Amino acid sequence: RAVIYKIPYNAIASRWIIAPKKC
Repeated sequence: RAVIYKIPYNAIASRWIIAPKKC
């Protein structure tokens, strides 16, 4: 879990970009 910095960044990247997961 994460109390701090719990912002849905992936939610924006999902629509903003259409590519497979990467690390």
